[PDB]
Amino acid sequence: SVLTQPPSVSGAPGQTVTISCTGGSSNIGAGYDVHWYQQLPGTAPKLLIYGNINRPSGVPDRFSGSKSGTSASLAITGLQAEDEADYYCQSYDRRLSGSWVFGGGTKLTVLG
Amino acid sequence: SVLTQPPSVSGAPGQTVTISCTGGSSNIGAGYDVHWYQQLPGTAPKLLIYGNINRPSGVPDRFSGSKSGTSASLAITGLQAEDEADYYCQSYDRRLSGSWVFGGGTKLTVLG
Amino acid sequence: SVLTQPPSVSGAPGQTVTISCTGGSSNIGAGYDVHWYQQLPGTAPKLLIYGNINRPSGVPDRFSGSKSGTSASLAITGLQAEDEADYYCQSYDRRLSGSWVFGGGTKLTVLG
Amino acid sequence: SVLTQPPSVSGAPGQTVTISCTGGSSNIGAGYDVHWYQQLPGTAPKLLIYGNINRPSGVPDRFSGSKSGTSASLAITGLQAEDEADYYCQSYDRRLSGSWVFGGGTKLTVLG
Amino acid sequence: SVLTQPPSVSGAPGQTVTISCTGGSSNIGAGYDVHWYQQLPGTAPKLLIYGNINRPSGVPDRFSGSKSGTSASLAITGLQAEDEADYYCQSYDRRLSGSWVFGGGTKLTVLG
Amino acid sequence: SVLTQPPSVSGAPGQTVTISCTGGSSNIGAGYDVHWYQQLPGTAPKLLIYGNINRPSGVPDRFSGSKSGTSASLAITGLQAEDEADYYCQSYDRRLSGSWVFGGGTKLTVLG
Amino acid sequence: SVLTQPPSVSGAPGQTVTISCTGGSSNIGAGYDVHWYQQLPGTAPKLLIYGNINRPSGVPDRFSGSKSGTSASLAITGLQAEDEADYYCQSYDRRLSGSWVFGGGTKLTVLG
Amino acid sequence: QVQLVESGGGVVPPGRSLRLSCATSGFTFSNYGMHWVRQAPGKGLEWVAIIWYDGSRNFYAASVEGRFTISRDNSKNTLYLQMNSLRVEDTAVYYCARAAYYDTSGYGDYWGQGTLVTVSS
Amino acid sequence: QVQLVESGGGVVPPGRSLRLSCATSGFTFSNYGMHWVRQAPGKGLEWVAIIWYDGSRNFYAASVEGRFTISRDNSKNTLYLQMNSLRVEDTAVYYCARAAYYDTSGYGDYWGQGTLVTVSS
Amino acid sequence: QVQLVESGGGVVPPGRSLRLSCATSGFTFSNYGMHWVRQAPGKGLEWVAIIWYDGSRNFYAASVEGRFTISRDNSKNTLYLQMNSLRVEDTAVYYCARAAYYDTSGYGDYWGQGTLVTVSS
Amino acid sequence: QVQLVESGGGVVPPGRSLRLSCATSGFTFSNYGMHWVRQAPGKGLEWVAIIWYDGSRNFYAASVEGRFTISRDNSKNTLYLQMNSLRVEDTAVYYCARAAYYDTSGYGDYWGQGTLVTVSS
Amino acid sequence: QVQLVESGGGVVPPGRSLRLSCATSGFTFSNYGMHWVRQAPGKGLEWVAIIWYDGSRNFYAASVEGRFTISRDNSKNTLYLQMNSLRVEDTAVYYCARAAYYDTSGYGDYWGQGTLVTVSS
Amino acid sequence: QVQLVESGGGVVPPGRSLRLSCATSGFTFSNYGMHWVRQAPGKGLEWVAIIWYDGSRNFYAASVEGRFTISRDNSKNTLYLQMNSLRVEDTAVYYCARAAYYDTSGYGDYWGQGTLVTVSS
Amino acid sequence: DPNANPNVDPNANPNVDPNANPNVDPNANPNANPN
Repeated sequence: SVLTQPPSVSGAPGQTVTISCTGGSSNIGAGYDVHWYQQLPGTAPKLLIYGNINRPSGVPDRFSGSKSGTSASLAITGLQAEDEADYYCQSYDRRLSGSWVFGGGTKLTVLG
Repeated sequence: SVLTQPPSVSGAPGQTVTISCTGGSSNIGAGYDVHWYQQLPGTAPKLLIYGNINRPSGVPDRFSGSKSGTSASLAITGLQAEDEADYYCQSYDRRLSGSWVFGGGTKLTVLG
Repeated sequence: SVLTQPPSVSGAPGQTVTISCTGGSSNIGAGYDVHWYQQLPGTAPKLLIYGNINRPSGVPDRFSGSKSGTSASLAITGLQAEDEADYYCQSYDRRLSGSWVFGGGTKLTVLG
Repeated sequence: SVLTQPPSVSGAPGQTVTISCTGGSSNIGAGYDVHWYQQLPGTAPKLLIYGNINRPSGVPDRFSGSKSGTSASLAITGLQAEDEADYYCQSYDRRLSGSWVFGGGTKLTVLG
Repeated sequence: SVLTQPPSVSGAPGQTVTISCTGGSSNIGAGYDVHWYQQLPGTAPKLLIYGNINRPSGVPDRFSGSKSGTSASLAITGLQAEDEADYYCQSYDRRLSGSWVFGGGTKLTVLG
Repeated sequence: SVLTQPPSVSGAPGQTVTISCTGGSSNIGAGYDVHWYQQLPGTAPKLLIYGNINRPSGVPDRFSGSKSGTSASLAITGLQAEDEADYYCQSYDRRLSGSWVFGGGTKLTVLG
Repeated sequence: SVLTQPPSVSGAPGQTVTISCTGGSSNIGAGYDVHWYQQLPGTAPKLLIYGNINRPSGVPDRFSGSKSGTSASLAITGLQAEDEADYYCQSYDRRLSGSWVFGGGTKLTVLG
Repeated sequence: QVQLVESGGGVVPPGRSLRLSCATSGFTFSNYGMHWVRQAPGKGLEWVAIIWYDGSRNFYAASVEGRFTISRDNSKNTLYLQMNSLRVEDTAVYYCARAAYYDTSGYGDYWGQGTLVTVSS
Repeated sequence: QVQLVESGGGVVPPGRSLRLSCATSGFTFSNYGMHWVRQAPGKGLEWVAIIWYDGSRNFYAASVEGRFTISRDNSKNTLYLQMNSLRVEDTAVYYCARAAYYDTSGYGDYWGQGTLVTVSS
Repeated sequence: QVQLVESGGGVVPPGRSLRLSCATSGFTFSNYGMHWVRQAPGKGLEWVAIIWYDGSRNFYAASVEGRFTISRDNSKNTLYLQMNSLRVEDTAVYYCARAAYYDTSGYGDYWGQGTLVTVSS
Repeated sequence: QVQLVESGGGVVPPGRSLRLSCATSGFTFSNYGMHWVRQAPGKGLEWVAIIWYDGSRNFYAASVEGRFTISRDNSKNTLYLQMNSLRVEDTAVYYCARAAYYDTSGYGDYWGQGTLVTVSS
Repeated sequence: QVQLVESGGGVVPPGRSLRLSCATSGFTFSNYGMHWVRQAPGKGLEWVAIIWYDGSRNFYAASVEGRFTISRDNSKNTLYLQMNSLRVEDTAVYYCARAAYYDTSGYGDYWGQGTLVTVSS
Repeated sequence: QVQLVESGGGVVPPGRSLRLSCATSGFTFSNYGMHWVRQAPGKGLEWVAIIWYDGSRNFYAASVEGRFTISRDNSKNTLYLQMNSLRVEDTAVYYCARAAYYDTSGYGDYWGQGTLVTVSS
Repeated sequence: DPNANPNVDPNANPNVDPNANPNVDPNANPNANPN
């Protein structure tokens, strides 16, 4: 896992939490894009954000993303019960011979 | 509509108006050609300008076009009563899987 | 006439003259070959140079040609009286739907 | 002769010699196969190597061949008295209207 | 007009006159060069002196100049009939966002 | 010839002579490298010293070079009969549009 | 050998040793990467450290490296009897036309 | 002269299929690729699909992929569009255009007359 | 010796048809493609049409497509050019040429004598 | 709608081979490249392999290069992953994804359902 | 010889756009930057804009920033100056000059003929 | 597992040629560039040549340029080094290495066994 | 070994053009840029022009810019120099040299034999 | 910087750079080209 993420984050419903994905000068500091994924506990991963700001049709307005320098962040506003899932960041690493490199994965827990 | 156009442009007969079609780093700023179409109120579109400077045989000398950077423009000199139509710009966007991308379309109203 | 040529070139017998054929980045600048034809006043054209350097059996060693960048040149050394003819450059233009594109044609007059 | 061969190559018995065949981008550099023939002074040619690596049944293991880039080579190890013969390299030229194009022909003389 | 020049200078033919160029601590006294241009009544300005001592091939040996501190001057010897022109001194100002800054311009009058 | 060299220096066989190459604040005083070329009377120039100290394989250890400030020097020890040639110092000038600038050239005559 | 290494080092078992690799302002001082190799007496070289700090899977934690200024050092702790080998440092030199430049190689002997 | 005439429109309930056509004349049909473009009432133009001259390569827009099918019959000079699982948002005027390529991007020199497809219940 | 002989010219009123032919001898006609090139009086050369060696492919200039038609008959070593709806701008001298291809472009390696087609009223 | 469905999973002893497949529907299979991604139980995701739209280029991860083989067959709209000499570390859930490219990095817009491969003895 | 020719001037009412150009010949256009300067009738010179050889860096005077746009096309050896919303204060004779740098400041070695632009009502 | 096996060494008199080869297995050969490195008996390592993955770019050391030629055939996973005009100081053990690149410099991750080439008379 | 051979010299009256060529052998031509250096009889050396390895970049001296043209053909290992409108001041011996770069300045490692160009009336 | 040199800069390495990545780029578009 070249990209570094906090193993777990938490928040109460209705407030905002942020998930960070810290990279290096070869993956994120080299100007490559950052994409985010969502995986529900029993299903396959689902695309959430691409191009560091864009979201597909099914994704609501609550999910938003950004990047700056060697770091990226996924901000979720208005926590809900269905946000209990793993969030992965994905980019490209210049030093390897692979198309994608993933982050560690963050478990977002709501304090219901 | 990855290309942005003003919703309307108007002018009295005899002077010159400009229709702008701004783009981004992926379609117009990536070096792809910009073409223009004209659609009279009750007919199909007709090719107006291709290659950002060229015009077909039927198009008169009044219409001319140019592009610079991530923006393109259409210059119409000497407005006539028959220039009332919608004008569309077309290019290719690298971020999609489509041959063409169209602009919003600008309706030209001649202040008779 | 996508390929433009000087309309006339003249020279005294025994010296060297040059006929140029400059095009754009779609026909000669795109890597396509340039071929030369000679048309005597009252007959059909005859092949002079093909492959930018090669000449048929009937063509004497006096004629030669080469291309560089977006221009092609025909070099005639030691003019004779029987060298009075029209010279046409032929190539392929990527922007049209034709096999050949011809130049304007240069008339060579030998100052006898 | 679009294929260039050295007019003569010699060597002492028991040593290794190499006959080269250099073409262009239309015959050897375009990916076409190179075949070799052996002609004794008083008889018709005999096939020596086909497919740039393969040999018929009668041809011994001493002869071998290979190709790379724009050139091909025929390697003979362990020269004997009977190997005094003309060696021809054959390929196909994209720029002509013929099935085969031959080389100049290299005469091999062993210093016996 | 960060560079200050006299409005008009005059002198008898064949004598020596000087055109001064006064600046400040940001343009001339900051370590930047001073260039001079001569503008005829009916044409665009023509380069006169660059590098504070150097002149092009076209400029005759009569023109010369020097700089010191915050002041620069152009020295003209042997005034002629065709020397009547406007002389501008050019430098670069640290306190603006422009490559060149020009003086007011001095008109030279020959009292022939 | 922005690089100034003495037109002629001489010495007896077996002695030590020095060749100076004076430049300006833009070529040698700006930190750019100095190279030396040797031209025998009837052949093309050959590389003598590059990198201000370094010599190729064919160059013997008699020649040596160094630079300091605005001037560069070539030192020859143990003069021989075959050292008679022309020596040029080559550098790069910031104030021009040329990759190389050469010096005036010095001729070595051995008093033998 | 543009990179300077001591010819031999030694150390008692269980002690730590340091192998240096000094370069210049063109290879190591220019910011290029330093890699280390280990060659046992009877086998081919094997990659030890790349990226000045990274090691492959097989390499144990004993080997570590770094760089600073124009020097790069390889540190070995817990020296064993199987560490008798030649250690080479590799970088890239701007002044040459080769992809790799190697050091002289240091022979490490463990005083059993 | 280049002539493109279209047919096959009409009214169709949502959820079922419809087939359009664009008959050609005045040029060599087998030498050119073709496009489909649609325009919702009061809206701008939207690219739909392309087919190569030999029919080897097909490209579709993201909103119509998997449902629409483009094909051609070189022996009848006809271009087809097989529209399946029609929805309400597929109500628009459809045009057939002849493909042209200039330097780095393509355009359509000759267009059809257009046919109206209405999906309603 | 390669010989290309043309016929079928003359004077024709504008709006009706005319058919040219180029009889051939001295080579294997079925192994080669052919071109048509025309030259207006006092003007330069203009490429008109090409046909493949088997007749499978045809290409035309933009100014004559839909009106002209090129065809061949390998059993009689004859090349044809059917010109329909003739205009005044089509008055020129037409040449049949034998196709050749070098590396990345083609040329005409033997030409015919030429025939004059005049359109006037 | 885009549908990616895989199969071929199960339990396999270490040291031998096993083959996976991912059948597709709802899009043109030959216009897109495909990825393989796996997830060890209780861990994160890991990129495995990619294949070009025509199958000319294949790239593998360092840990699986030389053992795994990716291939596609454009006639049946199916993607294969041939696994040879499986290790205990190869137990994971394998997904097939569809390739997309935005500006400078790629992503997977549509994923499969997942299949479980267990290597144990 | 350096040849710098300008065109595109005339009389224009205030509040609208006008476009100027400077054609170049006799030197490699892509290796040098270019300048625009203007001279009001009866006044001195006033620097307007500078563009780098590759077009990456654009600089303007404070009085013309946000309204003037400078561009070049290296494939046509022509420099452009796009003027929008012209004011009466913009009536001046515009010249194009080739950039040159000596030690620490720039100068123009060769200048164009110049063109006059009139903004009045 | 990456396997690099060299062959073609032996003893050869000076002034003539010899051909080395390096057969590969365990990785996609056409995705990687290759290197040649030699070591004189009792001396250090010396870099010789590199070939790109497609063979477009070749680089040689100054001491061997003009005499050595590197080449590859991606269809048999073989790397070649053609040595011409062999000299006495060309006696060394030659290795084929797989190219790698980290940030600003390249290294070799996998090496071959090596063959001895002796030039003597 | 590096050999540079020049040809194309002779005597030419002023006002017209003459072409020069420098054939190369003994190294990879496409990997290096080249130079032209001239020496008038009895004078020193003067730098004329430089060309990049791929031909993208071209430079000329002030006294020859706009009249000379430098070009290369990487498939024939030959360098060209097209000098138009020759003057008397152009009489010199012209050298072709291989480019090299050490730290901050360039030098020529290998030089050609040279050719003499005479311009007189 | 308004006062930088606004010209192409000679005295730069005119030879090929051998310090480049010789491997294929896995970060390339793997889909068919509609344009």
